[PDB]
Amino acid sequence: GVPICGACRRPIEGRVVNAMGKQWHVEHFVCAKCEKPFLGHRHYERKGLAYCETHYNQLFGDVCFHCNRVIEGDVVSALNKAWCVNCFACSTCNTKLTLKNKFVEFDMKPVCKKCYEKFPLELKKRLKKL
Amino acid sequence: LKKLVEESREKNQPEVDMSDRGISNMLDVNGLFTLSHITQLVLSHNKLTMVPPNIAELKNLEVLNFFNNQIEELPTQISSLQKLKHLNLGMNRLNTLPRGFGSLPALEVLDLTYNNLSENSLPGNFFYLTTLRALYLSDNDFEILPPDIGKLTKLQILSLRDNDLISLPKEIGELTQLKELHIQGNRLTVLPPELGNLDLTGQKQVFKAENNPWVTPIADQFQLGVSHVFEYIRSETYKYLYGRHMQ
Ligand SMILES: [Zn+2]
Ligand SMILES: [Zn+2]
Ligand SMILES: [Zn+2]
Ligand SMILES: [Zn+2]
Repeated sequence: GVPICGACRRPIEGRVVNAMGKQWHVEHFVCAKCEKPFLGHRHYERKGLAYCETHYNQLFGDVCFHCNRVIEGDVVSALNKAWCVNCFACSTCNTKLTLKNKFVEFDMKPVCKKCYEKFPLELKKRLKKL
Repeated sequence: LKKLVEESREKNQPEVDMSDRGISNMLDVNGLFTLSHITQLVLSHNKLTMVPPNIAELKNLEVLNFFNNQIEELPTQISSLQKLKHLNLGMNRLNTLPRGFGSLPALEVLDLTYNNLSENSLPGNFFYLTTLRALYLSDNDFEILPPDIGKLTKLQILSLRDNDLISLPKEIGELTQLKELHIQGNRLTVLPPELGNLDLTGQKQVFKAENNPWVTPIADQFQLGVSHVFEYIRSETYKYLYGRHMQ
């Protein structure tokens, strides 16, 4: 027989939305955050739920460790964290960095080579053994 | 130094970098405290022993970095910075923080690594800093972490590496946002079961706990992996043994 909607469990006689392994009425297939129907617009999926682009990025987009905002544009990934390209910088002198720089990991923060050299010897000796 | 101040006011540069310039006194930096427009000030790797109350005049500061000086105390005015989000006091000589330090309304990252702080160093209102998402207390002298640590509900990162902790407060279990817990190099023997309310087994998460005199079953579970550790401290067996270990 004809498809049945996944949200209201009723037969779909007219136009059918095919998404996430289910069939939907156009009005009943909506974003999980805001209750707004996609109406043809691209949807984004996450854990069996559909979201609009703006709310998808807000809930699941990478957040910058420095400016604490959802990153727009390219992401710098390092040390289990993420930075905006223009935010990535040394944690001890704030000089901007790229992944092409030789920085060290210090309590899971990036520290530039020049800064690390200035650390106390007793600390550097302990960090090597760790 | 008189050219990094003049050019910052002429071209309206919000970021001032005076790292490693042999500065022994901020009041000696000509015109520094007239730059009310700046949002970032870096004074790391200098020779500062103090911070003057004039710091309050830089009212738009969002980033303030004093890493690796010899600062021994801070003025109360440090907490009047309404826009301050990042404060690096790492590698100094602090054994106290000033009255009302916890009044900073927007502070997100606080770095106190490598000083001489203990629980007694913290002002009564320290844990009013509820906007904090990262707190670094590595290389200090904490024996006890106050239970009010639980008031810091947005905390994602907590480092207590290389302190003198004999115990972890169960209130750490209330930190539902926590992603990183660094507790290497203390004097911990057991973990509170309430820590199991947290899950730090994720790929993006960190749980570092080496170099503690853990009781044998906990040390054994570490050798198997973080998943095993958290499974264990959630178990009825651990709860039974923990209750008897305390009494
Ligand atoms: Zn329907
Ligand atoms: Zn939406
Ligand atoms: Zn950013
Ligand atoms: Zn650096």
